[PDB]
Amino acid sequence: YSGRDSLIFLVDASKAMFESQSEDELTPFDMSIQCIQSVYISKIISSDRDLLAVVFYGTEKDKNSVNFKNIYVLQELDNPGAKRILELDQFKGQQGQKRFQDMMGHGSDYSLSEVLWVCANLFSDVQFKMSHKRIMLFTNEDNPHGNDSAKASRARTKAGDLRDTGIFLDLMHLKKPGGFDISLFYRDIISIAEDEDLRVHFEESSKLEDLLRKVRAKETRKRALSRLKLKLNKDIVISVGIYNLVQKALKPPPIKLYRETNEPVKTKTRTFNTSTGGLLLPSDTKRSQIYGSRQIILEKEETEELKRFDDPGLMLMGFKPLVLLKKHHYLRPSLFVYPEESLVIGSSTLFSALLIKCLEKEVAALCRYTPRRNIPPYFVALVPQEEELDDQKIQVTPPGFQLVFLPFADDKRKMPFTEKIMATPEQVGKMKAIVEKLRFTYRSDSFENPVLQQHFRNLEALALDLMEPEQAVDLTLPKVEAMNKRLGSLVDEFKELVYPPDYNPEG
Amino acid sequence: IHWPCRLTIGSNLSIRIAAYKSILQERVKKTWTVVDAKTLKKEDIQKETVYCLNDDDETEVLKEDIIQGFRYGSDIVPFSKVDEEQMKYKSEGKCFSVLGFCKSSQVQRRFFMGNQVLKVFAARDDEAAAVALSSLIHALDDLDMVAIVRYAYDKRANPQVGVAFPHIKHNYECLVYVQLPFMEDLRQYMFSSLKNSKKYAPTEAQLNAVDALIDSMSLAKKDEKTDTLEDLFPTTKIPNPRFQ
Amino acid sequence: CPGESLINPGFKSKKPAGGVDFD
Amino acid sequence: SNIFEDVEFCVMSGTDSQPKPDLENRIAEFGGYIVQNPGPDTYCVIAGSENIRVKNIILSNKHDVVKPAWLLECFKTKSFVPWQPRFMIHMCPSTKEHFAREYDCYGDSYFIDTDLNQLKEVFSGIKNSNEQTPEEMASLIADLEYRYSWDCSPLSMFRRHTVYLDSYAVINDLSTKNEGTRLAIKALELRFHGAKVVSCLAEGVSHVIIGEDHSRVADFKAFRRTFKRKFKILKESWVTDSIDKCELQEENQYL
DNA sequence: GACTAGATCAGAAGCAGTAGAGCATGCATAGTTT
DNA sequence: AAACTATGCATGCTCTACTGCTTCTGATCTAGTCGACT
Repeated sequence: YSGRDSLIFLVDASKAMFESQSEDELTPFDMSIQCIQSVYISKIISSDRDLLAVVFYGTEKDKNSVNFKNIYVLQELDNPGAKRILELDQFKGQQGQKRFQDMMGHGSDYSLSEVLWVCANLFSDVQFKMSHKRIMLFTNEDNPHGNDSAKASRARTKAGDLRDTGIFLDLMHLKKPGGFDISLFYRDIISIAEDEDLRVHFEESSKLEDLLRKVRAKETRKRALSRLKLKLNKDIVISVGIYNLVQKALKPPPIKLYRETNEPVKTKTRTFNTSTGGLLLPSDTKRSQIYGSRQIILEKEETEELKRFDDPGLMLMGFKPLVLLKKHHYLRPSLFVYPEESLVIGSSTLFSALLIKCLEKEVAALCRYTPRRNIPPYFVALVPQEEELDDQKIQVTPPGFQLVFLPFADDKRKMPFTEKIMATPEQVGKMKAIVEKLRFTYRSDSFENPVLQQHFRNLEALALDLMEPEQAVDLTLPKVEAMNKRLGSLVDEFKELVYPPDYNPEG
Repeated sequence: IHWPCRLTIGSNLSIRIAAYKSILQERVKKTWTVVDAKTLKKEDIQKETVYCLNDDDETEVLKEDIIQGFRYGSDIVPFSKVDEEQMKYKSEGKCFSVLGFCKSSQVQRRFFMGNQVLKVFAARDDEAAAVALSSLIHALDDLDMVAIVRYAYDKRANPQVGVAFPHIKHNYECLVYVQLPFMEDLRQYMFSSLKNSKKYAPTEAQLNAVDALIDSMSLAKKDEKTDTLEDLFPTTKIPNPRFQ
Repeated sequence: CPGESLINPGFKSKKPAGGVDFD
Repeated sequence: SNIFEDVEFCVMSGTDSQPKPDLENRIAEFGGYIVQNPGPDTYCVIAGSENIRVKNIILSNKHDVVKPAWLLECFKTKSFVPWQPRFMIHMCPSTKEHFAREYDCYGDSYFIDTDLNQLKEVFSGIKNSNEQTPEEMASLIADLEYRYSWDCSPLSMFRRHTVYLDSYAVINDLSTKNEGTRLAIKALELRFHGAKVVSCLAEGVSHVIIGEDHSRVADFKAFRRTFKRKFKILKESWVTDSIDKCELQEENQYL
């Protein structure tokens, strides 16, 4: 998967789309606008390098390269930004609907062939490589052309041509007074006709709920940190790739701006002599360190050369039982090692054999690891990792090796000596009861970083000039009320059984 | 440095605890100092940073006329530092709370994050706290479960969600705390399956050769008299070659 | 390929974080 | 036409009929420095909407926020108009000290007179408060009406004349309400005109009104004997004549 | 020949991640002076 | 015995540099059309 994903939001501008079934309900047009805005915000937060477009059909005015009738391309394929969101915001309400009607109009005819032609033309203009081509149809008219059959045939032919080109088509059908029926006309235009998507739907599509669900977490495409060589010995070498399945998420780096006109500035660092005033490059100056009441002077090149031990890669040392590995010896986040057949042919077979035998014998490969040049070596353990799938066969644990760093003698710290006091069985039983009362299931994606979420919310509020920032609920805060209700009296019994009458833990 | 805090389970149970850092990546105590080649003095070298605009004159601007900004899509949104502090996420610092308890199986080592391991003992010169912590540790070990907890070093430190699991030895017992990942940190990468590959399937002879290699290169000796494993190559007892 | 993220093709959709839900 | 001379202005107005670019261009052609963010040198920030940025500036007491109307007025008169709380959204401590001298805490001054519109603006800022109780508000209103020769109003012409109506068959009984046609609306009109109507006959009563039912005259004449102060019995022509003439009529002709 | 327009390769830019140094802030711990 | 100051540690933010992977752009090249000549 290489390139960018392009999406086009086709929104019908027919009269039937501007009628609300109930007074306290959202019109289909407003729902489509809200979905587009949500997708825009999600793309800005997650993938800012993607391309989006917004096109309307069935209007009175037109704006397109080919100069068709009743097709107004509101926004062409361009990276998302706050300006487009603000522009779309002027159609959200009823006054926005009036503004949209005045600007473009509604109630005119249209031909789906022209719409698809305009979409294809928009796709062709983009110069960047596009991994995905996608179009979404926000409409509530299952029979766009019932009076004319030639128009339907032309639309079918254009949809087929687009499908052959490699353009995905999706139908976000909206509520209809009568009921949407895909079988009428949209069975062929839509790229994939699901078996369940054949009955008459009396409610908006379920995909709108997914679209409205804002995702405020960055998405990174698969990439290899390094492509190194595993050396069983001097003459047996295979090629492996290293990946970081877990990586800390950081706020985007701040940028320095000028106060007067918000124009970015450039920061430069320089070093000058005090007694002469001249400028010194980072080669005239030396390095120093005061040991034993004396000064030791080393050049920069020598200082860098102090760290040269061995060439980059992994060197095999032996195999160790997994029992000897310790959980509390954590030093650094682990990495993932996978075969890489491009550099060396035959690496995959040996890697698979090693993984199978390591799983069978429950052993881990001890290795010496050197990520880059002029970096001191470390001792790592490659633990086999089998392929684990979930109920729906979606892979949850890939096959390969888990690279875990092992601490040196300097990475451990001595602990103060503390006398051991053992609790009586009754206290342990009461604590067991409390623990059982406070039991819950844990998942790796059950928590979110409050700082990053609040930062994203504040940034969006500032960019869109919203009245107040949206407040993010913190799921990491203990539920004091629920815990108190569940525990009941157990806390009092434990405190009576473990603490003297006058202890005052807080004090 | 001894770090005092209170392990809280709800709003009525609290145990005074002291936390230390057990495992961390050691660094050099002293750093190289830049000196002048001729006089060999640090007083003759001065480093300073300046800011200038992207103009032919490259006019300089003082630090009082410099604002912060961020990238929101295709445009830059100003965000002054004072406004950022006004809108920053505020939390009560120095918290050690028990979010819940979960089976040790659910928490896997491959998900461990952070750059340190914390060892939590009872407060010094405190018997009731020691009894409470021992009860908690023994209950967790007997039930084979760990505690998902929220940890914050201080007011300025960002909150973290981590796992505390018991550590019992013949002479001392304590809790071991290691950070856990957030939803953002997780990465979803898809890799092909090697078991069901018709092109990389090992043969019987290849598997036998790999088995022989694994058996011959064993780094542990199994003494049958004591039925014990002895490590022929202890990595944890090797000084770092960098400092040497 | 059920569960694929509509917003981001090629990435598996992630369920909303539920925090702690006692049994 | 350069009224301004080396003055820094920051503009952040959002939804307005005079968007930012026109104001920025006008300021630029008026010899006025324009900046996108505030700083120690700027002496005012203009914003016609209550967006997040103005809220942040308000929470930081280091700058002054002014409505766009101030600059429009400045353009209109081609002269520097002194500031006012009317053209303001927030004040830094220095401006609070300055305006606290000749401008009261609300939007009113004690050095310059005021008109109807200005007083309406002052009253708009004031918010409703409920620290008072009916009787004490009535007493304070009466004292105010007496203080400044303020008893000449037509709608307050019955402020000091409390009237009790004989619309109940049994006195001091709320369950004996009658269905009087003229009496009920006459009492309602009396109350609407400023008179005080009490359903319970207490010592505070001052005047008594009895309809065309003369059977109750003896009861009232007996009750008033025990009362420390004796009320007066009047007929319906008195109230009608008083309303028609807009001035109180002598009870001697209607006793 | 010459032009124009298609398709192929290699270097530079962007980006991600790591390491080193400095700063600031906060806090704790221990030595010296009165 | 109490207050001030030297020393150290833990953490967040920022400049600066360096290495590696991926994508975009400038540069190096064959087919179609018109024209020149003989």
